[PDB]
Amino acid sequence: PQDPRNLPIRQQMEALIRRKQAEITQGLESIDTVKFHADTWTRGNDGGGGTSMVIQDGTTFEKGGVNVSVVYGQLSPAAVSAMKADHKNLRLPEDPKTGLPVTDGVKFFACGLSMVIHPVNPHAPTTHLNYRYFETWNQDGTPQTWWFGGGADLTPSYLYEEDGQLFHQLHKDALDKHDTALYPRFKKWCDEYFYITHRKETRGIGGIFFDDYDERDPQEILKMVEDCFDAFLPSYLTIVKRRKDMPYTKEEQQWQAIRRGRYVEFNLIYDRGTQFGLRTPGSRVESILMSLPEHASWLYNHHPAPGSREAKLLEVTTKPREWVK
Amino acid sequence: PQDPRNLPIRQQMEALIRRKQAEITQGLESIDTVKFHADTWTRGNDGGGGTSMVIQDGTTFEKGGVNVSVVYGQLSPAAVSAMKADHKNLRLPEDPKTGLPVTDGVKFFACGLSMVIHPVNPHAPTTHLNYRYFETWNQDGTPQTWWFGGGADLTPSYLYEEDGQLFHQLHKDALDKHDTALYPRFKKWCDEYFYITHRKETRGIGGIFFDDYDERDPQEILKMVEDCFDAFLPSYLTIVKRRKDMPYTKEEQQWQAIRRGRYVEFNLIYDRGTQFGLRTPGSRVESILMSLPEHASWLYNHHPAPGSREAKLLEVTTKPREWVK
Repeated sequence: PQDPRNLPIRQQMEALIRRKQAEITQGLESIDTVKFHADTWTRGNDGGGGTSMVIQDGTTFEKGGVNVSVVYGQLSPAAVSAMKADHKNLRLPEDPKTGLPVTDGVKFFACGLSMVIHPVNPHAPTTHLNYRYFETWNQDGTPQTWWFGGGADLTPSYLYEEDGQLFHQLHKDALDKHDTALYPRFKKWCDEYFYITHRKETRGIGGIFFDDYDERDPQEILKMVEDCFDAFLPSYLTIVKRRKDMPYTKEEQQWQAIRRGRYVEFNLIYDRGTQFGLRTPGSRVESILMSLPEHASWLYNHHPAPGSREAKLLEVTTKPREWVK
Repeated sequence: PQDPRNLPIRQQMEALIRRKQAEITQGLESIDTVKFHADTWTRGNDGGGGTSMVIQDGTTFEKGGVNVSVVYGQLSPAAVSAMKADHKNLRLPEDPKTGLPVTDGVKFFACGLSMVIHPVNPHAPTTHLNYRYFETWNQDGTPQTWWFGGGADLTPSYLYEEDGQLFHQLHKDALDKHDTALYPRFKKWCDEYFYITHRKETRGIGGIFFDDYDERDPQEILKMVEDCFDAFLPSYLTIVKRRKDMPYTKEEQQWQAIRRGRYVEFNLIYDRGTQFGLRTPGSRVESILMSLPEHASWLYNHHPAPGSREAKLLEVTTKPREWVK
């Protein structure tokens, strides 16, 4: 096989996320002493499958996954209906006297990579990344509606200003190759999505985040997604390499653990992907909860000292600041 | 002071839970070496406020709280309709035509004690207790709609049949003094309420649970609540005394942590009183989340070995059993 671009967007996206899963896990393994372990599943011809890749109890990474998922399926105008509050262009209304509720169940294809990495060392940050694509099918399997979602974000317990700069800079650089407008909008969006309402703070220092993105020609968005993937390793590996061998106190371990409880609170209360996954009888519960860290802690009425490093993180989570340029 | 039985139910309930908060904390202190600390806040001329007694880093209890909350306020249909699901006599019907809906507001009072205790030792179980009262008001301040809710339940990581039997038995004995139908009914309800749907198991081995209970004269229900309260120290102190000094391993502590992860999943995804609290304005988040343990863990695809003591717990959380004479 030769001549890519010829190929259907759905198949182009699948191949990209499968290559990046391999490239990213290889990158991460290169700075640890343990391997990611693959497990594969199916719902054959019926509706797809995936490949989960998990690292545990490393010298560098305590727990992480890099999962790829592919879904061929049916979508009721009942459930279709609900996912319009978030997605413009989607169709089948059940109308005030028109619409087109062809009942039935419109076909859909979805695929994505979702990754969460949690280091051992308090000074080395948690990160998360997702790039995905979705489409409906016109009786003849071609894309009716479609969009991309994704982004990457960084979750320090100890704020290192260089690390936040590098991470946000390289994702800005990636999006600036396609449109200078996106970084500011997607950075903002990411400040907003990861807000833990009841804690009045974000879980970390954000990054970029977007969804329902269909504004340009899908072939162009694919290159955007690729360049965004390639912002990850050069920032994240660099960051981990310089934090992973810093010394840590039991108090710094405690603070990380507190910040890991915040992460859990976000993922179990606010995360849309998660809620949906856990609902849905027969879902892959272990896979959807691989985002949770190996350890977390909750302390009653805990408040860091003014001017402490722990309070310095809080300044930026309660009040989101700019990271570069 | 006058005959307390002559006071409004709201006042008698407030008094009972404030007494029980003191009696229960003193009881738990009697088998630790560390003290609970008290914090008390007020809602001024809105009424009332609350009192949390919390323990951290005891020799017997790693984390625990015994909390009392008294609220006076106005229900806007933001709940009078959104509470109706769980409350069958509630009352401000915005009618298809006739029945008198408000606009306007209904005044209410609510008060309750809520406690969660998490022992250091893997062999000593976590426990939870709550007794509460709610009423809307007539224009003259007398109760219109009212109910009690509560119960108590036990959450072992290592199953000891006799602990289950004593905990269930003393609570059955309490309820039997008032009515022998209530324990089967409330025992079953507890089996159902603490089911972690996505994990296909309950968090522990249950106990008793009720809500919306208004089936008798509230004065007799007050006395039922008191006897139920009184089932707690005689079961739980006896249980903890014979578990707290049991030897334990790292691996037993890991299982405890895994079970505590299940506890968190329940409290943050399924628990109604937690959801309510994180969503209500001027809610004391730290009070609401004090139920979460100091430490929890999540392991990917963890399954105890066939025949292990860990698997024996799972027998009983995946399929409830009976515990009583």
